[PDB]
Amino acid sequence: ETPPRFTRTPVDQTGVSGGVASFICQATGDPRPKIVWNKKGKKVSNQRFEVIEFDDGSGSVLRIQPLRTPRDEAIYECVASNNVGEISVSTRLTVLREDQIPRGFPTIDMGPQLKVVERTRTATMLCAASGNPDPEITWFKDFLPVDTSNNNRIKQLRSRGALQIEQSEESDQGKYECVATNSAGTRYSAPANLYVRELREVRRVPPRFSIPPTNHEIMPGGSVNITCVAVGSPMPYVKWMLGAEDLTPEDDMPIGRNVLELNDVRQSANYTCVAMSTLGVIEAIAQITVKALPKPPGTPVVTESTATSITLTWDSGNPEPVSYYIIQHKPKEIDGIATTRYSVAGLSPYSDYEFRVVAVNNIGRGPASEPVLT
Amino acid sequence: ETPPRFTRTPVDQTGVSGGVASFICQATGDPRPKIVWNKKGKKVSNQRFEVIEFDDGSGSVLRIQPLRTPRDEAIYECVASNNVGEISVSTRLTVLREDQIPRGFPTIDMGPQLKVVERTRTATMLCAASGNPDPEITWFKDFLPVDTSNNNGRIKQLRSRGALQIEQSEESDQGKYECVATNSAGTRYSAPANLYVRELREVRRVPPRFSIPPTNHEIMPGGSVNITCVAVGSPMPYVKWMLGAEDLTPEDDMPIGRNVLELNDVRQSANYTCVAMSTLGVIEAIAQITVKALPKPPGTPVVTESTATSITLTWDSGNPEPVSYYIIQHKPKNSEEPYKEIDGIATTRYSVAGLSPYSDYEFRVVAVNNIGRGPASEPVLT
Amino acid sequence: ICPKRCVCQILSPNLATLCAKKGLLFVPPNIDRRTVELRLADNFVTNIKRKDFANMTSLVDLTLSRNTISFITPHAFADLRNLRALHLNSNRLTKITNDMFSGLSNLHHLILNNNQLTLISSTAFDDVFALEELDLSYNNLETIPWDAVEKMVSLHTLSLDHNMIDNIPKGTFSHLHKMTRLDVTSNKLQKLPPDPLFQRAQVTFALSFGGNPLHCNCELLWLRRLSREDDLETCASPPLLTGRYFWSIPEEEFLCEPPLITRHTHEMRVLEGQRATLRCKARGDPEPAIHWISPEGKLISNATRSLVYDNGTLDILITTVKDTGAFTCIASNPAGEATQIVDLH
Amino acid sequence: QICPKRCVCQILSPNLATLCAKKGLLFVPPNIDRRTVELRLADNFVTNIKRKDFANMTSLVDLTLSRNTISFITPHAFADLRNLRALHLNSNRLTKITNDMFSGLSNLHHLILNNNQLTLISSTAFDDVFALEELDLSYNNLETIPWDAVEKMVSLHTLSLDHNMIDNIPKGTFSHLHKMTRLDVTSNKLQKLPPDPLFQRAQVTFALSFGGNPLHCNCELLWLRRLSREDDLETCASPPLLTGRYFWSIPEEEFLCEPPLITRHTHEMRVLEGQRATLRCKARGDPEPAIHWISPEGKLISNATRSLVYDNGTLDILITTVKDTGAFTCIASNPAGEATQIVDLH
Ligand SMILES: *[C@@H]1O[C@H](CO)[C@@H](O[C@@H]2O[C@H](CO)[C@@H](O[C@@H]3O[C@H](CO)[C@@H](O)[C@H](O)[C@H]3NC(C)=O)[C@H](O)[C@H]2NC(C)=O)[C@H](O)[C@H]1NC(C)=O
Ligand SMILES: *[C@@H]1O[C@H](CO)[C@@H](O[C@@H]2O[C@H](CO)[C@@H](O)[C@H](O)[C@H]2NC(C)=O)[C@H](O)[C@H]1NC(C)=O
Ligand SMILES: *[C@@H]1O[C@H](CO)[C@@H](O[C@@H]2O[C@H](CO)[C@@H](O)[C@H](O)[C@H]2NC(C)=O)[C@H](O)[C@H]1NC(C)=O
Ligand SMILES: *[C@@H]1O[C@H](CO)[C@@H](O[C@@H]2O[C@H](CO)[C@@H](O)[C@H](O)[C@H]2NC(C)=O)[C@H](O)[C@H]1NC(C)=O
Ligand SMILES: *[C@@H]1O[C@H](CO)[C@@H](O[C@@H]2O[C@H](CO)[C@@H](O)[C@H](O)[C@H]2NC(C)=O)[C@H](O)[C@H]1NC(C)=O
Ligand SMILES: *[C@@H]1O[C@H](CO)[C@@H](O[C@@H]2O[C@H](CO)[C@@H](O)[C@H](O)[C@H]2NC(C)=O)[C@H](O)[C@H]1NC(C)=O
Ligand SMILES: *[C@@H]1O[C@H](CO)[C@@H](O)[C@H](O)[C@H]1NC(C)=O
Ligand SMILES: *[C@@H]1O[C@H](CO)[C@@H](O)[C@H](O)[C@H]1NC(C)=O
Ligand SMILES: *[C@@H]1O[C@H](CO)[C@@H](O)[C@H](O)[C@H]1NC(C)=O
Ligand SMILES: *[C@@H]1O[C@H](CO)[C@@H](O)[C@H](O)[C@H]1NC(C)=O
Repeated sequence: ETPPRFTRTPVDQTGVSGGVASFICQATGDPRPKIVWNKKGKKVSNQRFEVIEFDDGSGSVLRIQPLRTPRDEAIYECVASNNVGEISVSTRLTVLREDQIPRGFPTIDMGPQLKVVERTRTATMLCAASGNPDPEITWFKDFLPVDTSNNNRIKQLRSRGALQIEQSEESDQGKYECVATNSAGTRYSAPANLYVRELREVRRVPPRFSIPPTNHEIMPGGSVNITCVAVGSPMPYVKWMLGAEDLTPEDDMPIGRNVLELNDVRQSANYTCVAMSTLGVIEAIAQITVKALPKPPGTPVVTESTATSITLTWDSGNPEPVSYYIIQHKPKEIDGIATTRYSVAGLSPYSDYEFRVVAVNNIGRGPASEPVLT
Repeated sequence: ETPPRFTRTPVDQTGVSGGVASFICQATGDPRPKIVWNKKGKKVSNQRFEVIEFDDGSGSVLRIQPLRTPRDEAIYECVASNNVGEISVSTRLTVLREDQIPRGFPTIDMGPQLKVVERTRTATMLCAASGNPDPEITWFKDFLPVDTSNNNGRIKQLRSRGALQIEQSEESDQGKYECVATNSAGTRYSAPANLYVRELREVRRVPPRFSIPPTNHEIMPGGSVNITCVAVGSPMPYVKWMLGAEDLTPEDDMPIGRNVLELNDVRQSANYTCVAMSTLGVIEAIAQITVKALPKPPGTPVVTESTATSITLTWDSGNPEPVSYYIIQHKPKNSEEPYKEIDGIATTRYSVAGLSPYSDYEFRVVAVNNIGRGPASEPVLT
Repeated sequence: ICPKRCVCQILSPNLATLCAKKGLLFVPPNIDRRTVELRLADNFVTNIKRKDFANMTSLVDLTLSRNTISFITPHAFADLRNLRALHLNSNRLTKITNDMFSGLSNLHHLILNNNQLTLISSTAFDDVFALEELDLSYNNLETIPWDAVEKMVSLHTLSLDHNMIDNIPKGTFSHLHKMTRLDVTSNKLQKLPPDPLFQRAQVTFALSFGGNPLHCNCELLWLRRLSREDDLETCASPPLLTGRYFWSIPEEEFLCEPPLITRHTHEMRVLEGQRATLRCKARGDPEPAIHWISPEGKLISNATRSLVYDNGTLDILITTVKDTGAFTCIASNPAGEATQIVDLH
Repeated sequence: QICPKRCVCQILSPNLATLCAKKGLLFVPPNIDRRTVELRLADNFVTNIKRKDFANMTSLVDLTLSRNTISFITPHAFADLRNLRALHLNSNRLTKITNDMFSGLSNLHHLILNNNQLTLISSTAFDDVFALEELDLSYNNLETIPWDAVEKMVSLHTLSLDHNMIDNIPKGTFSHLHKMTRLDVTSNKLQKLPPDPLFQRAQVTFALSFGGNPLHCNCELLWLRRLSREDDLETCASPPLLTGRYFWSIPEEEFLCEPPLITRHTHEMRVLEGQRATLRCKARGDPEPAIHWISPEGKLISNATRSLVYDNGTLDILITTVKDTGAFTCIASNPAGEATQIVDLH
């Protein structure tokens, strides 16, 4: 047999009233040291004081909740005793009131929120703190300290002292508390239950345009509904952009189907349809071009002229291709001229005529050009 | 025996739909004529039609309520028949719809409201009408016409408002009184009004009388005062307040028996009138509210005692209100310089010492009260 | 045919859909339109839409009792041509607009008890004029469209067990001979109009008017002479009778007061066409009725050329050159007719 | 010794009780013995109370104003009721609960306000009845209550909210309230429910009812699903895929939550030299993510000077300083996800 030896002794912690304070104590020996907590040589009795036995059975944790002052301001001792021997160590407890909080006391900037992760997945309990000096972060699962000494599953992150739990399991379910501590004192955070569920097995498929944005051609100041549909699991958030600017406030974003309702289109421009999920970002372009009225063609010039016929030639006078032209003539309009040249026949000998040319496209009929005498 | 003779035949009246129409018919004879109403030679059957037997039993009244059109537009006949004979007369009823009302149709400007009068007292059912021509007023108690033929003494119709003055009310007067207007255009009924007769209430009728009259007061400028006025008697009078021309209290909020006027910021002295009024006359009362002002100049100071270096002054208060202290102004005879004042004189006499040999002085006396300091009185030489 | 969690049974000759106590949050999407009875009682529906009861023509009885309904889409109760009974008791309804019950001719039973009704728009009942029962108890109502109620001849039961009703017209309950029960307990009624139906409540008709701030004057003497059973009624005014039971007070103590004119205009000089305002007011129990007279007639009410009644003030707008004569102010009352005169020039 | 007319007040050792139930009263009896201990004004028709009514009633331990037409209560009218233990204000027309009402009721153990029209309850109105045992606020129009005052009620065991329109409920509650034995929150507008060891004790001591609520059946309610309670006809409202089906008819594997995704963030921004710099960062998911920001090293303040925070997902530093350039990163907290993106400023 061997008399008990303290491998780690409890330290003097300064907690705040209305909060929680926990003390750790564990030792080794043969047989295993049965640890009992005492106050002024008296075992704890009050309901607010609770002792939690370790999984090893080689130690115990005394949790005090809630903290009060100066009702709980006293000195406590940890007694590890077995058949061969008995040892004990004392520690001081300081409980500061809410109006006694010093300037620079640990403050929970961000406490752990409720989280749920499936089996064999990464869990990340978050926490943050501030004060003078910078407090370090310790975690408490099920009123017990988490063993994050060295890189063994459960690791504390180097500086944001989160609790990255890789390869989650059944035993990981419990109440996770966050604790900040410096030279000023110790502050606990709000509890957060962690639950682990079975594997869901969902097919993860990147975003894909089911119905791509079709091109369109609209008259000046013409409203138009362009539609864009994307599918996949998970469903992507479809939006619209003018390259630099966006239309939707991103607060109300539809799933799978987005219909952009445009209005008063004055100038041709490209609209971008973007769908985005957790599996990447895809893009698509919708063509909105404005078709306008034809400009007046070039002034018709009499290239050939006979007794009963006069030939007209002219320039298109348009950047866009022209379907056909309409020749006006009088001392009556000639429709259906697919070329830029036409011979007006059936005229009187020795007679002066006036000729105009009009361009017509898919939109409609443009203005008449400047006339020509002959 | 004697064959029946019509004492009163029904007339053609033009009523409106949704209203009420009543027909009268009574005759005499031996034996008493039993009157039956008929339509197209058929006795009335519908629930809306009801026949009311007269107190005499010599007649009957056919009341139709409510009126509809053209369901009731038809000709009706009144048959008075007994053992000796049988007689009958016909009359037409016209029921105009709401969209057929002509311009100048009888209109109830004011219908009879519910009234309650004690026994052996005057009852007055009121009614008014208008139209072209001017319609006359007929009353209907308990679905029966009211006998207002001549000035008997019991029930009289008023004429210069065709009211129903019922003097010396009794048990039989209890019932439903309806008002009816009728001209050449048609006939319109008014809203019913139940009349109830109770026992005589032996109450002592005593004119208004001030229990606690408004007491006089004297308040400092810009102050406040609670003036109270209480009147008693049966019936209790409504007490208000007036400043002669203007009234203070709203005519919606007038207290009974006791009125307390709460004044504030009293700027000028004035009389306020307290008026209490019941059904037995109007009484009045005056509350004296006077503002205390600066003191009047005291009596001219008279040299009672005089030495080489001291002069004693005596004077009258010259004030109805008590004076706190006095201030003696003093200067040489021909001194054209501002006066010198001696403050803190609690009495009406003070000896000014420290004077020059062979020198005439001038002395003035000023009164000071709680308000402030008044003017200076006429001086005295020596 | 019938939605999930709902037990809709088919019995000759009418189809009934039962969905009581099912924890429903909104109306079931696929209810058979040719249903006849529909129980959605004891659920938790927040609001109704038009698509809910759109084509339910064969519906004769709808039950929406004990829910959390706070708003109903206008014209949602439309097309319910054969609906006879409607149960909307125990909910959170606030207003009654005309668009609600429009087109419900065959409705015989209308139940709105245990709600938070504040206002009921006029003509909202001008389609349910042929109902037999109207329950408006346990609400915050003060006035209802009485005009629509008078056109309900087939009415026999009107429930107003708990409201804040100011007063009630006198011309009502005239053609409503079928009335067999009327409860007006726990309201703010000052007086009650005399009606032959109330005379039939002596020992067929059963009325309850307890828990009301009664103004025990001679205007309620008719009800006192009526020897009904004591239903714990209590008077509120006059102060001399305040507190004592309505039935513990002798008939001789129910007194009224003759009017008295407090103040009137002495003389008036209203040249230049200016507005001529005359003032005359009287007090009494109950409040007198002020009327004005011409030399021999009375003028028009609330119309051109005349201002009348309340305020007790004649305003002739822009007066004419010649309106001088003899004008007299009066005050109507169940026991008195006091009056005084005033001249104008 | 003195009891008002129409009232039957009996004298028993050592406390005087005045009974005035069903008397058709229109207002409070004017001359009630102030040394009374029990007072029943139930089933009457009182509209409003005045200070003079319950002024000197110190010995009063039980007051009953059940089933009336009460619409207004005088401020400081329930004062001087130092020994009042039970208060019944059920079935009335109360609209608001001001602090002046229940001020000075330390010994009050039973407070009943069911079947009313309560719209608003002012804060600190319950900061005197902190030692009560029962609070009935069922059948009302309430949406929020002063929870902070409720947490200070350790001796609470019964809280009734059978029919309301309550929006949500804090997570820190029911911590010190170990005495809780019954809690009913039926027929409300609750989206979710916080996990508490008292709810774990409701399996087959504690009895809770949460039916008739627009439940948001996600992974945030999985703990209640694992809880094998009896079916009380509970029904889900969202997600739309689960809308309509019973809470207990849905397998545990179908209560899913969604990891956040940042939709849009500012690519670059040039607001040096102290001009106003507005930053944009937003993410969506089920449930709604929690957006936090970091400086090059550390996180900033909430709702205070030098920082704008939380909702909108927008950093506004008011009038920025000359040198605030560095590496800034946006995050999104979630029960199942921790998405993040980065943004630089110069
Ligand atoms: C909006 O969408 C349009 C696609 O439908 C794009 O239209 C393109 O504009 C380009 C000029 O900016 C043209 O590129 C030219 O193409 C010719 C051969 O066709 C080359 O020789 C030129 O080098 C090349 N010039 C440039 C500057 O790239 C395209 O011809 C034209 N394509 C079509 C189908 O019309 C627009 O680019 C696009 N606008 C924006 C801002 O994205
Ligand atoms: C986009 O599509 C909608 C219908 O899908 C169009 O609907 C118009 O607006 C309302 C519908 O809320 C209807 O009452 C109108 O009759 C519709 N007008 C037309 C011309 O259809 C809408 O026009 C389209 N929007 C744009 C900008 O084109
Ligand atoms: C208030 O009432 C008194 C009493 O009449 C008034 O005193 C009279 O005033 C007139 C002149 O104003 C004198 O001629 C009388 O001799 C006074 N009579 C008495 C008995 O004193 C007083 O003037 C009134 N004050 C006001 C402001 O009206
Ligand atoms: C109620 O029934 C009518 C027809 O029985 C429905 O009206 C039809 O609705 C569909 C589209 O939903 C149209 O294709 C038909 O042309 C409509 N027919 C007529 C005559 O209008 C009506 O939709 C139903 N009510 C509701 C709310 O769906
Ligand atoms: C502090 O942050 C909170 C949001 O968490 C804001 O509190 C809101 O304040 C209004 C009253 O002004 C309440 O009606 C809201 O219910 C509160 N919202 C929440 C979620 O509690 C508050 O606006 C912020 N204050 C400042 C200066 O930013
Ligand atoms: C949330 O969003 C809007 C802008 O999208 C904010 O509106 C700004 O409010 C501040 C004042 O607090 C103004 O200086 C800005 O000019 C407003 N911005 C715009 C574009 O108008 C709104 O205040 C934000 N609310 C919160 C709580 O952040
Ligand atoms: C006089 O009126 C004032 C009004 O504030 C009141 O405070 C005071 O009690 C009254 N005094 C008497 C004797 O009525
Ligand atoms: C008459 O007019 C006033 C407003 O001008 C109105 O408030 C009142 O209700 C009307 N009274 C009658 C009897 O028409
Ligand atoms: C009614 O009386 C009030 C007095 O407060 C007055 O202001 C109002 O002008 C009067 N109404 C009319 C139409 O004269
Ligand atoms: C209450 O008690 C006090 C004794 O301090 C007394 O002065 C006061 O008149 C009492 N009020 C009532 C309404 O009894």
